[PDB]
Parts: sequence; C-alpha cells; structure tokens
Amino acid sequence: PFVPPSWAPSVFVPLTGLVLPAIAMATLFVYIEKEAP
Amino acid sequence: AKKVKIAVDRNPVETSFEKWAKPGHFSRTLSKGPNTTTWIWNLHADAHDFDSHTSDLEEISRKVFSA
Amino acid sequence: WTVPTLNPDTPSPIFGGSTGGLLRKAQTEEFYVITWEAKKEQIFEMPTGGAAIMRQGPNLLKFGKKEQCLALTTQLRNKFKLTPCFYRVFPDGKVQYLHPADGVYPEKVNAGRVGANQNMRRIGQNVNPIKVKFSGRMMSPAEI
Amino acid sequence: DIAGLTPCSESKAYAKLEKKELKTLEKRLKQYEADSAPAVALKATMERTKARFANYAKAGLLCGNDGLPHLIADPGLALKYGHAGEVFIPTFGFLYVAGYIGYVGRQYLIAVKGEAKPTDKEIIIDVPLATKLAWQGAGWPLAAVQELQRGTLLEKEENITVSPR
Amino acid sequence: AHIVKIYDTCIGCTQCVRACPLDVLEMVPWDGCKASQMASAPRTEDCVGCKRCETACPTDFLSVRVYLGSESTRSMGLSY
Amino acid sequence: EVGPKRGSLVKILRPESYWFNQVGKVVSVDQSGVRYPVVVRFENQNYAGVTTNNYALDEVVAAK
Amino acid sequence: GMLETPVTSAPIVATYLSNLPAYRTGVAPVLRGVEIGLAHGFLLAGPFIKLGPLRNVPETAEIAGSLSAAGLVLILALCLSIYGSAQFQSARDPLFSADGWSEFAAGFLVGGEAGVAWAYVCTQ
Amino acid sequence: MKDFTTYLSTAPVIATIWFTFTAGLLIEINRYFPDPLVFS
Ligand code: CLA
Ligand code: CLA
Ligand code: CLA
Ligand code: CLA
Ligand code: SF4
Ligand code: SF4
Repeated sequence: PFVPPSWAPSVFVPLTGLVLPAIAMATLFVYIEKEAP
Repeated sequence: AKKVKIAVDRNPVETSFEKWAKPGHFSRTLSKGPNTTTWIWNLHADAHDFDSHTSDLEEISRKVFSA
Repeated sequence: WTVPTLNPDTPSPIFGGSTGGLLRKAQTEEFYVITWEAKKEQIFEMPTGGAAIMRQGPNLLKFGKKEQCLALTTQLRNKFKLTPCFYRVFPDGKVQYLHPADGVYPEKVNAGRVGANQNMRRIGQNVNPIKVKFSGRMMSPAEI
Repeated sequence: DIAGLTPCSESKAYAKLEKKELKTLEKRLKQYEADSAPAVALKATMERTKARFANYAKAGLLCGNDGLPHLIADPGLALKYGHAGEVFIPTFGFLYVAGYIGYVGRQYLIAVKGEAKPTDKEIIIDVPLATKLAWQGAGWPLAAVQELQRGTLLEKEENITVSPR
Repeated sequence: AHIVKIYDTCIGCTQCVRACPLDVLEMVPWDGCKASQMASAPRTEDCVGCKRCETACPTDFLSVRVYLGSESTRSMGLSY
Repeated sequence: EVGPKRGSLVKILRPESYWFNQVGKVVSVDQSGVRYPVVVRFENQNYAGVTTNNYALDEVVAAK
Repeated sequence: GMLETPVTSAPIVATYLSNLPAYRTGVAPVLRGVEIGLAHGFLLAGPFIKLGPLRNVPETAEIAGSLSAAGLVLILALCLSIYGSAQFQSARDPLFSADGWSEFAAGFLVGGEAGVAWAYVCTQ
Repeated sequence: MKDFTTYLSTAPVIATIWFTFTAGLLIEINRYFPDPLVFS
C-alpha cells in the first residue's frame, strides 16, 4: 500500500520544481514589499 | 612666429655622488628618512613619478629625455 | 544675521547640461539648491562633470544630494574666495536652509552653539558590551 | 634493519637504479664523437654519477624497497646504528650558523640604537661596525648563555607595549 | 543614521570639521582645552560614514568616533 | 610647578595609547587646569604618523 | 540641467511613442493590456516553434511551440499581477493604480493567449 | 669618494654583495664536493 502510483514522478517533479516555487516566489515577493501600517 | 631652434642650459646639474648616499632626495616627503617600513616601499613607488616631485614642466621634460 | 530666503528666480550658470544631474528622487523625495554671488564671469567645474560659467552676480544650481552642494561650496570658497549657501527643497515647496547653519561656517567657533553628541570621557573609558546587553536594540557602549 | 629498511650497498633496487641512470647517459653518448665537447661533458656526468652511488653506499645509508636512501631522525637510533651524520649532526651544524646570523644581527641592532639617528644605520649599513660584529659572532653560544644567566637577554614586561585587555 | 561622538580628549584643532564632506560637525565654545573650543556633531542625520573626520584627528586615541548605524537614503549617499 | 619638568622622560600609562608602556620626552605642562596638560613627544610615530600627544597628570610616571 | 539629444527630444520620436497603447491615455486599462497582450503574444510563438526541442518534428512542432508560448504568457501575466500588488498599495492615469493595473494585467493575459492562438492559426 | 662608499653601504647594494658572496661560496663548495647528502 505504501507504493505510490507509477505516474507520481510525472506530477510531483513539475509540482515541486515549477509550480510550488512559482507560488512561493510570488507569495514571498508580495510579503517583502508589503508596507507596515 | 617662434623660430624652431636648438636651446639648452649649460651645466644645470652638478655630477656628484652626494645624492646617491641620500635615499629619497627627490621628494620633499621622503627626503627626511624612514620611520616605518612604509617609507621603503614609498621610495620605489615614487622614484619615476617625476611630475609628483616638481611642478616645473621643463624640469620634468629633462628627466624624461635622459631617462 | 538672519536666515536667508531662497529666490527661485535667480539665474543659473551658463551650462549645456549633462547626464549626471537630477533624477526621479528630486521629484518625489527632495533636492538641494546652492546660491552664491560671483564677482565676475568665471569657469568652474561641475561636481556632476563638465565646465560651467558662473554669471556675474547671483547664481543658482540644483543638485541631487547634500554632498554635491558642499563639494561645490568647497571649490568656490577655496579657489575663488566666495561665500555660497544652500538649501534643501522638498517636493511640496518647503525650503530648509542648511549651510552655513548660523551664518558662520562651522570650522570657526561661534557663540550660541550648543554642543551635541559630546561624551565627557575618553574612548578608553567606555563600558564593556556585556553591560548594555538586552537594552531593546543593538547599541554600542559609546551610546551611553 | 631499522624499520624494515636495508643497506643501499645490499639493495637490488639501488643497484638497478644506478644502471638505468648510466644507461640513459650512454644512449646519448652514442651520437657524439669521442673527442667532441658533448662527449667529454657526458662522460664527466657519468663519472660523477658512479661516484655518487659509491659514496652513498659507503656512508651506510638505508634504502627502501624503491632503492632510494632513507634518513633516520631519532637521535637514539641514529647514534646506535651509525646514522648520526644524516640528521643529528646536520642539526647542530644548522643551529650554530643560524644562531650566528641571529646573534650578529641582534648585536648590530642594539649597537646602533645608541646613535643619534638609529633608523639611518638600518638602511645605510655601518660596514666597519657590521664587519667587526661578524667576526665576533663565532662565540655566540657562549655569549648568549652569559646574557641568559645575567638576566640581560630579555626585556622586562613593564617596558613592552601591549594592547588593552 | 550613523552615530558620531566627540570625547573630552579633543584639543579643538578644528581639522575634523574642515574635513567633513557633509557638514556634520562644528566647533562650539569649551573650557576643557587650551583652544577653548570643542568639536560638536549637531547634524548626524546627514553623516554618510566616510570617516574622513577620524582620519583628520591628531589625538591618540581618537577624539571623534563614527559608529555605523541604520541606513537611510541620506546615510547611503544615494542621489536617486 | 604642576607636573613633570620640561625635557624630562616619562612613561605613558594610558592603555589605549599607541605609546602605552613606552617612554617620551616632556615638551610642556599647561598650568591652566586643562584636562590633559602634559604634552609628550615620542621618537616613534604612531599608525597615524603622529609623534606628539597630550596626557593627564596621572597618566605619566617618571621614566626608570 | 539635462542633456537633450535628437533621440531624446525629436518630433517624429515623440509622436510615435504617444501613439503606443502604453502612452495612450484616455483608454480603459483593460483595453490597453489587450492591445499590448496581442502584440507580444503573437511574436512570442516564433522562437519556440522554430528552435524548440521538437522543432524538427513535422506537425508536433507547431503545437509544442505555440503551447509553450502560451505557458510563457501565463507566467508573464502572473508577473504583472504581483507587480501591481507590490507597486500600488496606498494617479492621473488610471493604469498606475491598484485597480487599474489589475485590469491591465487581466487584459494582457486574454490578449496574449489570443495572440498565441492567432499565430498558431497563421502557421496552419 | 666618501659619498660613493656611502652609496655602496645602502641596503640593496650590501644585500647584492653579501648574497653574491654567499651564493658563490655555496656554489663553489658544491663544485668541489658534489652531491652531498650526508656528513661523513
Ligand atoms: C524542475 C523544473 C523543470 C521542469 C519540470 C522543466 C520542464 C521542461 N523544460 Mg526546463 N528548465 C528548468 C526547469 C524545469 N524544466 C530551469 C530551472 C531552466 C533554466 C535553466 C530550464 C530551462 C529550459 C529551457 C531553455 C527549455 C526547457 C524546456 C523544458 C521542457 C522539456 C521537454 C520538451 O521537449 O518540452 C516541449 C514542450 C512542450 C511539450 C510543452 C509543455 C507545456 C508547456 C511548457 C506549458 C503549457 C501551459 C498551458 C498552455 C497553460 C497552463 C496549464 C497548466 C495550468 C496545467 C519541459 C516542459 C524546453 C521547452 O520546450 O520549454 C518550453 C526548453 O526549451 N527548460
Ligand atoms: C621527539 C620525540 C621522540 C620520540 C617519539 C622518540 C622515540 C624513540 N626513541 Mg628517541 N629521542 C628523542 C626524541 C624522541 N624519541 C630525543 C629528543 C632524544 C635526545 C635526548 C632521544 C634520544 C633517544 C635515545 C638515547 C634512545 C631513544 C630511543 C627511542 C625509541 C625507543 C625508546 C622509547 O620508548 O622512546 C619513546 C620516547 C619518549 C617517551 C620520549 C623520551 C625518550 C628518551 C629521550 C629516550 C628513552 C630511551 C629508552 C629508556 C631506552 C630503552 C632501551 C632500548 C634498547 C629500547 C623510540 C622509537 C631508544 C632506541 O630505540 O634507541 C635505539 C634509545 O635508546 N631516543
Ligand atoms: C636581527 C635579526 C632577527 C632576529 C634575531 C630575529 C628573531 C626572531 N624572529 Mg624575526 N625577523 C627579522 C629579523 C630577525 N628576527 C626580519 C628582518 C624579519 C622580516 C622578514 C623578521 C620576521 C619575523 C617573523 C614574521 C617572525 C619572526 C620571528 C622571530 C623569532 C623566532 C625565530 C624565527 O622565526 O626567525 C625567522 C626569521 C625570519 C622570518 C627572517 C630572518 C631574516 C634574516 C635571516 C635576519 C637577519 C637579517 C639582517 C639584515 C642582518 C643584519 C646584520 C647586521 C650585522 C647588519 C625570533 C625572536 C617569529 C616569532 O615571532 O617567533 C616567536 C615570527 O613569527 N621574525
Ligand atoms: C544566450 C544563450 C543561449 C541561446 C541563444 C540559446 C538558444 C537555444 N536554447 Mg539554450 N541554454 C542556454 C543558453 C542559450 N540557449 C543555457 C545557458 C542553458 C543552461 C541553463 C541552456 C539550456 C537549454 C535547454 C535545456 C534547451 C535549450 C534550448 C534552446 C533553443 C530554444 C530556446 C527557446 O525556446 O528560446 C525562446 C526564446 C525567447 C522567448 C526569447 C527570444 C528573444 C528575442 C529573439 C530577442 C529579440 C530582440 C529584438 C532584436 C529587439 C527589437 C526591438 C524593437 C525594434 C521591436 C535555442 C536553440 C532548447 C532546445 O531544444 O534547444 C535545441 C532546450 O531544450 N537551451
Ligand atoms: S563620517 Fe564622514 S560625513 Fe560623518 S562626520 Fe565624519 S567626515 Fe563627516
Ligand atoms: S580633529 Fe579631533 S582633536 Fe581636532 S577638533 Fe576634531 S575631534 Fe577635536
């Protein structure tokens, strides 16, 4: 039951290499330029 | 119009070994002698920087020509 | 002596311009104006590069930071024997006279000045950093 | 023998190494005539090579499996098995000369610090003074001990600048 | 802003004030030295931290000291 | 009257001075009550190239 | 003060710049993005189609090249979105405002993707 | 002549002479006692 499906690398590698980094960079960029009250 | 001609000064500098025995003679800063090792390096870095030893353009030119 | 008032109408030195002048900071944050009276037309060096001719009488130039105005002040004072002054001009029109602060240049001691940032001890008498630890921020023993 | 080494005079690798070195020179010597200058130079090199291998074996050097002499540095082993001339004796040769240089320089430095302009005597050497000190430096080991015993070799801590602590 | 402090070893030679490229320092009356004047640092919001003042000070150790602090447009020397 | 005699040798005691534990020659001693009246001159210049400095009365002790 | 040159100050140059959608005020920011989006989306397909990893495949080249260009348009649109979030937090031209830039970014996405699609139609 | 002999006493000239002499002594010893590796 522990074995992931044969297609997992096709999804997780793009997910952690392109998608999540893109979200993280976008989220961080807005945070570091946000102006305090 | 100035005429192009030969023009020199007779015997401008006496030939003597007196200044050979006075390191740093050429510069007002270094002629007083060392107090730190930086003096030794400064002696060599400034040796040929003729225009830093005087402002007279004639004096600089003569040093360049003989060098 | 009283604080001078800036006259924007003052003519500026003859100068063809350069790429070393003001930027968007002047429009949004602040810029600096230096003025002086010239005895005669004369060529001086711009701190931003190039040669300019100062007009006889009042002169006015604008610069992007305070160091540029004081750099030209040093040149005019030492090489031409002039007495410039400069201001800080804010985008909303406010003018803050800066230099010389009290009409007398700082290198000459003047009455009425109050000492600031003067410690009545030697450098060797500062306390150890351990004594100012956890004071609310980063601070040197020289700040006490 | 010591540390599994063998004498170079009894080492097959040591003997083989000499043959190779001479063989290399012999090959070059073939292209030159008997009396030509290159032939004389090559033979002189060959004589020096043979003397070298003869001398090292005579001196009793130990050779490794590579056939190269290996030196012995422990004073006990060196003195017990006649290898004192490799490291031990050279050790005291160096320290005598090195201390000679150091002691002579120290004397000159102290001598000129009593002059009107000490720094001028450091870039323009007082050769008459320097020469006298050079000859007297042969007895530095005796002179140095006397200063150590008299308490004059070292300066007192109260006269040495240090930074705050 | 940087932090500039004057210490009571000042001899009132005025050289730090003459060397400041930002007009941060000035001379004020004093009675602790023969010159009867001491250096002062009234306008430290303009200090860029170049330490030309420290280079000019003759006393040993220094009588004017710069401690680099928080960076603003002025202290960074930006013209933009 | 106050301080060491002019031309005498003194030893510097200021820890942060370049010439701490070194010997200099007294130039003058201000009698006006200033903080550091004793002026001392040294043979060896400090890192800034200076050979003279001012010291307090208790920061100098007679050489030897 | 400033150095004036024919490149910086010329009549032909100034008139051309004012005609571009970036400098054409009085136009809705969304329309500005669409016009800018279409122009950039169309050209973007070129290099991907002719120089991509599938360039030599007969028919897959057009699909892969334009499909990759569409992905780059989406990334660019995201860059515009976050830029507006950062730049405009607290005036004459509505484009330089929090609401205006968001509309402008949305137009760029729609125009850019359409431009990529139109380029694909031209190829085939 | 005094000044010239003073010039010959400067550090670079003394160093040149002394190291020329020291090198000559070391070279000549190896010329007459070639390939010395140990003391016998
Ligand atoms: C782990 C990270 C990662 C991943 C998963 C990829 C993945 C890919 N890279 Mg690489 N790349 C990466 C990091 C990564 N790269 C980095 C860090 C760099 C910089 C050094 C590069 C630089 C680089 C270059 C220079 C190129 C690639 C290319 C490729 C493609 C190679 C296969 C191919 O022939 O595609 C052929 C293309 C396709 C089959 C199209 C696939 C779909 C496209 C890319 C997106 C479509 C989006 C869709 C229209 C709308 C959104 C849908 C979504 C919400 C589901 C593939 C998509 C090649 C390529 O084709 O890029 C476009 C290429 O030329 N990469
Ligand atoms: C740098 C450190 C060092 C080290 C690691 C050694 C190591 C050694 N020395 Mg050497 N030695 C040294 C420095 C050193 N020595 C110095 C500086 C001197 C001059 C004072 C000597 C003088 C010396 C003598 C006279 C002898 C050795 C011997 C030895 C060997 C056996 C004895 C022993 O246990 O020594 C361990 C070393 C130490 C604990 C440090 C002090 C050693 C003293 C100076 C000598 C002890 C000799 C020992 C009592 C002899 C026992 C009988 C012997 C047949 C085994 C051993 C390989 C012996 C040997 O094998 O000779 C062939 C021997 O007879 N050494
Ligand atoms: C009079 C000469 C002299 C003497 C007696 C010493 C003595 C000493 N030095 Mg010093 N030193 C000297 C010159 C001298 N030094 C010079 C010229 C330099 C600049 C290259 C240095 C640089 C130096 C360093 C960087 C260090 C020492 C250290 C030491 C100590 C350990 C020995 C050592 O490491 O030597 C090493 C020697 C050298 C690196 C330079 C030797 C150069 C020559 C051979 C010296 C004589 C030249 C001189 C012109 C002769 C004048 C003759 C006169 C009749 C005219 C020891 C107290 C070490 C220390 O502090 O240990 C605690 C240490 O770290 N020395
Ligand atoms: C500058 C260096 C350079 C160049 C020219 C190329 C070129 C190429 N690479 Mg390579 N690559 C490089 C560096 C470079 N690479 C590096 C450093 C890496 C390691 C990270 C890689 C890794 C890599 C991978 C992994 C892949 C490539 C691939 C490619 C091809 C397709 C790329 C693509 O789709 O671009 C698309 C390009 C654009 C969208 C930008 C176009 C820019 C235009 C032309 C500028 C025009 C300006 C214009 C004149 C201004 C006019 C102004 C006004 C008048 C309007 C292409 C042949 C892919 C391939 O299949 O190769 C055969 C591929 O898979 N490269
Ligand atoms: S650091 Fe520079 S700007 Fe600041 S007070 Fe000193 S000289 Fe002036
Ligand atoms: S340079 Fe030093 S001694 Fe002179 S006025 Fe400034 S702080 Fe005082």
